[PDB]
Amino acid sequence: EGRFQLVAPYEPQGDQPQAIAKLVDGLRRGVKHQTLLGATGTGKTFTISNVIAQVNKPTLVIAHNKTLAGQLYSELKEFFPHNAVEYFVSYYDYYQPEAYVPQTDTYIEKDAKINDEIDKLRHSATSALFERRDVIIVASVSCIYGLGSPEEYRELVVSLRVGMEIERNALLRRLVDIQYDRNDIFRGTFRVRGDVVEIFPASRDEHCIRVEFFGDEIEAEVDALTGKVLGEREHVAIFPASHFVTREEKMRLAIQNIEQELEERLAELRAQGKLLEAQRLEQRTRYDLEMMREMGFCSGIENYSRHLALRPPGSTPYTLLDYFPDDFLIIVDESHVTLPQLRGMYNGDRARKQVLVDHGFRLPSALDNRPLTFEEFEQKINQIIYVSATPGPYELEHSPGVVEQIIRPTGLLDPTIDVRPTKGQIDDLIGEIRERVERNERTLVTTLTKKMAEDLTDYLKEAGIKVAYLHSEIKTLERIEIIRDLRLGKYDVLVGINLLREGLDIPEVSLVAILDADKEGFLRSERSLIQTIGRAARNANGHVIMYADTITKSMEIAIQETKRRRAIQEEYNRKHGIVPRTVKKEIRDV
Ligand SMILES: [Zn+2]
Ligand SMILES: [Zn+2]
Repeated sequence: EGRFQLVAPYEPQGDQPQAIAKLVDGLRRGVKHQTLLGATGTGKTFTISNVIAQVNKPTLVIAHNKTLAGQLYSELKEFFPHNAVEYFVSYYDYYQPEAYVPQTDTYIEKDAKINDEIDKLRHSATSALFERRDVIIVASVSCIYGLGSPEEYRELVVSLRVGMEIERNALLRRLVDIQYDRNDIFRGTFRVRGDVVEIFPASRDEHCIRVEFFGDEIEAEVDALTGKVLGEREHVAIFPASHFVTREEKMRLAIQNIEQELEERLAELRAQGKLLEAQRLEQRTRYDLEMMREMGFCSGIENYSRHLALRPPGSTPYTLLDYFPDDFLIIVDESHVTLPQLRGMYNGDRARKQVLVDHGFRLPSALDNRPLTFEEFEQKINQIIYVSATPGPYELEHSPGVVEQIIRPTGLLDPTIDVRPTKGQIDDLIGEIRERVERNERTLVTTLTKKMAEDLTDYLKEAGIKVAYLHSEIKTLERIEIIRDLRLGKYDVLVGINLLREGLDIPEVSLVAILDADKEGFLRSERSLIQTIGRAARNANGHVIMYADTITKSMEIAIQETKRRRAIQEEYNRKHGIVPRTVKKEIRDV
């Protein structure tokens, strides 16, 4: 199995073709790193898919938060309905990352809830990498996290076929060995028939937990359901219901080794400190040890992963990247944000666990169960393509120039930008807002301080304007509920501190004021300004007013870059006879 087949109603237009073709040629010529400098509004995902389709490579796509990853998932499901599209997120984006606050002497327990749906896809994702080569997995930063090993997974595989002879209680045990998927209560699970022709309905095998259930009748298996049969199979392969499954024999040795260190660190801890002496871990360690030799698992098994794997201390973890074939493709979405996040994962994780080993709530060995360092992420890269409108320094330095893709299909342009003085900035901006109102268009205003905004908001009302808010964290449900309100005429202007807040792309917005354009801050950086300038590119009369006293380096670059893109798009609309017009959108609701 190995054929990618991209299904789109439309076709590569604007400047995708050169971008696709160029990226594709860089893959084949063997370039390690490439960058897709693409403006929002162009068909960024479609372009990436086309690349994928053309090279026929199993690929991982890295989003930097639960939502974007989800968005690429559905989108990429659509582009590839007849292929292996997977979702690999985790519980890293929620639940207490078990740590300890010394000063406040207040312990936090790993308190999480396995959202079963995820687990399904994790497992279907981890399985598919062994069935077909036509696989695409969307994932968060989690993909660089400590997972089980890959071979001791492909190795713990229960291969079922017709003609082969296996007890009705042999396969039953080869099954419990792998932390049993559908071998328990709710019912006899897979118990029925028996003999040299049994029932065995291997149902909840998480890598298909959306009612699939494989039923095999002594080498004579066929897919089924919660109702009845469907699609007859000759060969089926079951995957370990867990990512961290260890063979009894290795577990017996790991248990010893844990002990040789739960002990020998007590000797080193005894001599040095007097933190409960050293001891105090005994309650959960020995508790966990007993829970391991009396049952394959235990509380937070993850913490023993290096031991269970039987590898040397300091060893580099096993991760989703290691489940992939030797020559996969990685695509980093919003790479100017995703990469920095990725690289800061280890420090943060080590910090929060160094402490846990200090109040002896975990042993040193627990430090070996962590995310990858950036250097280790690099060493595991075969070939990557970074996607971003404003690529970071790592992407630009490691890739040979950039592959551009700035032409949107409606020919909408990057806005014009005016930079004006701060003296009179408020009455000046009001004039410009009133006009937008008359023309039936909305403004978006950004300030640096959360109190200069409050100030401005109230000022605008005093001018008789339908102003938006001031509060940064106004939930997520009342947020989507104010945007909608703004793109309907409820309000005309909208004041926020951070306009990079996902969900502000609004075709009715024609003006964007930036109030302390030349002030230091993350949100006034070169990349941040360009990203903000882009909130006025969704409209044919898009304009940007920057209020400032000076032209910073950040402002220069941003202004020069927008200009360069606008000229280019304008010439393209000229050579092709396109007249810029605003993409309409449906005003839905909640
Ligand atoms: Zn053309
Ligand atoms: Zn380098």
